[PDB]
Amino acid sequence: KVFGRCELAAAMKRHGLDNYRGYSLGNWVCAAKFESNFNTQATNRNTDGSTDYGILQINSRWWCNDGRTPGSRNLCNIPCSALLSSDITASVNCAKKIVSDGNGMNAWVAWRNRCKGTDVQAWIRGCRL
Ligand SMILES: [Cl-]
Ligand SMILES: [Cl-]
Ligand SMILES: [Cl-]
Ligand SMILES: [Cl-]
Ligand SMILES: [Cl-]
Ligand SMILES: [Cl-]
Ligand SMILES: [Cl-]
Ligand code: NA
Repeated sequence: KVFGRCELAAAMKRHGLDNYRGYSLGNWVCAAKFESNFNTQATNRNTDGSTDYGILQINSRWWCNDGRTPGSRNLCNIPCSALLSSDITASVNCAKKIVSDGNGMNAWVAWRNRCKGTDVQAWIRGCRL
């Protein structure tokens, strides 16, 4: 599914991401725009053989099982395919674990390079939330 901006903001708010670990909703929407262009079916392969999955491009090196990332972990206890669902619940639940892991939203390279320190409230402007 390709989400609309306000549609995704509403779905992330319903799932408890607004101010989760102090990150306002616009941060999460900004991260999803630049990671996946709001497409739940986004995948990208990494040089190390790991793959990033879904709207927040969660990596199989640590967070999910895809059966093709040798020596990796599965810290969210999910098949990576779960992160491509039209239902964002698995993505949001795993993202909460990642953002609690010590580096906050710096875990997401697109967030650090494209959202951090910008007017992220712009991403939820105009939305009925
Ligand atoms: Cl947009
Ligand atoms: Cl915000
Ligand atoms: Cl594996
Ligand atoms: Cl594991
Ligand atoms: Cl699995
Ligand atoms: Cl959803
Ligand atoms: Cl933090
Ligand atoms: Na894995």
